Amino acid sequence: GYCATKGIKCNDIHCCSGLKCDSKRKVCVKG
Repeated sequence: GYCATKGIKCNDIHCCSGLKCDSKRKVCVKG
């Protein structure tokens, strides 16, 4: 469907298979 891509907050939403959820910046980053 549509996950949280780079630059998108991951405080709750998860990123698509291939991205990491930066718990430090509360956002998705490159894997």
